[PDB]
Amino acid sequence: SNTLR
Amino acid sequence: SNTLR
Amino acid sequence: GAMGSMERASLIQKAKLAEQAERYEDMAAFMKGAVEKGEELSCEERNLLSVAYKNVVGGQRAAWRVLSSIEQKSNEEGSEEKGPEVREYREKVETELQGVCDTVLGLLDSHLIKEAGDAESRVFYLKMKGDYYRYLAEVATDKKRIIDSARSAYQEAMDISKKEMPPTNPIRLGLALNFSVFHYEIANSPEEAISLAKTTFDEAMADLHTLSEDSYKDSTLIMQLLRDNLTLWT
Amino acid sequence: GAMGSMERASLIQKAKLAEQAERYEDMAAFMKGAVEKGEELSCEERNLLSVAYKNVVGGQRAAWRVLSSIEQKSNEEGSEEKGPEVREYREKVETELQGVCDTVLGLLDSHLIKEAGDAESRVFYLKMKGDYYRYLAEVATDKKRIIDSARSAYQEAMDISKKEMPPTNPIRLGLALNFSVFHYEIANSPEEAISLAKTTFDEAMADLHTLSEDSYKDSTLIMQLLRDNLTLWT
Ligand SMILES: C=CC(C)(C)OC[C@H]1O[C@H](O[C@@H]2C3=C([C@H](C)CNC(=O)C4CC4)C[C@H](O)[C@]3(C)/C=C3/[C@@H](COC)CC[C@H]3[C@@H](C)[C@H]2O)[C@H](O)[C@@H](O)[C@@H]1O
Ligand SMILES: C=CC(C)(C)OC[C@H]1O[C@H](O[C@@H]2C3=C([C@H](C)CNC(=O)C4CC4)C[C@H](O)[C@]3(C)/C=C3/[C@@H](COC)CC[C@H]3[C@@H](C)[C@H]2O)[C@H](O)[C@@H](O)[C@@H]1O
Ligand SMILES: [Cl-]
Ligand SMILES: [Cl-]
Ligand code: NA
Ligand code: NA
Ligand code: NA
Ligand code: NA
Repeated sequence: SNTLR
Repeated sequence: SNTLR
Repeated sequence: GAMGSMERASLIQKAKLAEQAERYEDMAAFMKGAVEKGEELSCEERNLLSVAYKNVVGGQRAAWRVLSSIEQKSNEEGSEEKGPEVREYREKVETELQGVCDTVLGLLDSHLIKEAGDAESRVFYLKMKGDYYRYLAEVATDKKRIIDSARSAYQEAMDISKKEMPPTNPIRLGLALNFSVFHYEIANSPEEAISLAKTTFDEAMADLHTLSEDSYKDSTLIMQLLRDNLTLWT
Repeated sequence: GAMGSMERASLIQKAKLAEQAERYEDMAAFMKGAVEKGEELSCEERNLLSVAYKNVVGGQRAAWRVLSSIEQKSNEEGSEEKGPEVREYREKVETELQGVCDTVLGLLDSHLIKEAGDAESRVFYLKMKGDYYRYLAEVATDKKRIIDSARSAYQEAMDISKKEMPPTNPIRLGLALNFSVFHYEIANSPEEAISLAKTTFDEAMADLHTLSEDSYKDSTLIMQLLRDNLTLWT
C-alpha cells in the first residue's frame, strides 16, 4: 500500500 | 567525465 | 535553538535551497527554526515543512524496515546466532526515527495546531499529526495508545475537511489516502480502508469538473494512488 | 571516540548492515571506529571503508555543485541581489565536505598508509588519498597546494600499481580512471588525461585473457568508464 512517495 | 558512481 | 539568530526569511530561503540540493535534514532544521519564530506559516511554508520531515523520516523508515527484516529472519528456526548487533543497530535507527517524530509532533503541538483556524492549515497540521503518530505506530510494540492518537488526529482532520473543503481539494484527498492506509496497514481494518478509498475516489470524480488547473496534477496523482491501493486491496 | 567501546567485529558487522540500509554516515562512523582499533584492514574491510566515505562525500559534492551553480548565476549581470544566504549555505555544505575529507585523510595518515606494505593495500590507500585531495581541490580557491597533494598521492599509487599489479587489476584500473579524471577536470591537462585513459584501456584489453572471473565485472565496468570518458573527451 502506498502513501505519496 | 565520470568516476565510479 | 541553533537557528535563533537567523532571520525568518533567511531560514525560508535556505530551506528552499536545501530542497534543491536534496539536503532534507538541513531543510527540516531550517523549517523548524522558521516555525519557532512564532508566526503562522503560509501555504508554501507548510509544504516546505512537510516535505522536509517527510523525506527525513522516509529514509529512516526505509532503513528501519531493512534492519527489522534482517532481524526477524535471524529469529527464524535454523538461523545461526549472530549476537546482539542487528537488534542494537535496529534500535539505534528506531530511536532516531522516534526522535524525529517527537520533534515534529512537538512543533505541531507548540503551537501550529493551536493557532491554525483556516481549514487549509488546520487539516494540514492534523493530517501531519496523524502521519507522525502512524510512523511511531509502525515501530511500536504502548502501540495501542499510539494508534489511538493517530486515529483521533486523522478523524478530526477528516471531519473538518468534509465540512470545509471540496472533495477534490488535494489536502482533503491526501488525508483520506493516508487515513485509508492507516486503516489497512496499522489498525487491522481493511474493509474501512477500502470503503474510505472508494468513497473518496468516487466523490472526487464527480467533483473534477470544478477542480482548478492549479491543483489538477496534485489531485489527479493522489486519486491515482487511491486507485492503485484499491487495485492492490481488492 | 564514540565507537571505542564496541568490538571491532561488531563494528564491521554493523558497517555491513548500514550498507544494506543505505545508512552511509553510520557506515562511515562504524568503519572509522574499526580503523581506530589499530589493526590493518582486510580487502573486504577496505572496500567497506571506501564505499562508506565515497557515498557520504558524494552526496555532499552533489549538493555543493547545486548550490555553487545557484551562487554563480546570482553573480551574473542582470541577476537580482538576494543577500548572503546562498553563499552562506554553500559555505556550510563546503565546510562539512572539507571536514569529511579531512577525516578520511587523517585516517589514511594515522596510520593506514604507514602500515600498508602489500601492493593491494598500499595502492588502495594512496588512491583514496588522491581522491580526497581531489574532492578538496574541487571546492578550493591554497588550491595549487591541494592539487599538488592529490597528484603526488596518485603518482605514488601509479608507480606501485604498474610495478606490482597486472593491467587488469581492478584497483589499478580504478586508480588510472580517477587519475585521468584528475588530469582532465582538476589539473587542466586534458591531453595527459586522454593519454592515460587510452594506454590503460589498451593494455587492459591485451591482459583480459588473464583476468579472473572474480574480477571480470569490476574491471569490465571500469574499462567501460575509461571508454566512456574517452568518447566524451575526443
Ligand atoms: C513549497 C515548495 C515545494 C516544491 C516543496 O512544494 C512541493 C509541492 O507542494 C504542493 O503539492 C502538495 C504536496 C504534494 C503533491 C502531491 C505533489 N504534486 C505532484 O507531484 C504533481 C505530479 C506533479 C506532495 C508533497 O509531499 C506535498 C507538499 C504534500 C501534501 C500532503 C501534506 O499533508 C500534510 C497532502 C497533499 C499534498 C498537498 C499539500 C499538495 O498540494 C504543490 O502543489 C506542488 O506543485 C509542489 O511540488
Ligand atoms: C565489502 C562489501 C561491498 C559490497 C561494499 O563491496 C563493494 C564492492 O567491492 C568490490 O569492488 C570494488 C569496488 C567497486 C566495483 C567497481 C563494483 N563492481 C560492480 O559494480 C560490478 C558491476 C557489478 C566500486 C566500489 O566503490 C569499490 C569498493 C571501489 C574500488 C576503488 C577503490 O579505490 C580506493 C578502486 C576499484 C574498485 C575495486 C576495489 C573493486 O574491486 C567487489 O568486487 C564488488 O563485488 C563489491 O560490489
Ligand atoms: Cl548500534
Ligand atoms: Cl547556512
Ligand atoms: Na524577520
Ligand atoms: Na556478532
Ligand atoms: Na576484538
Ligand atoms: Na535574502
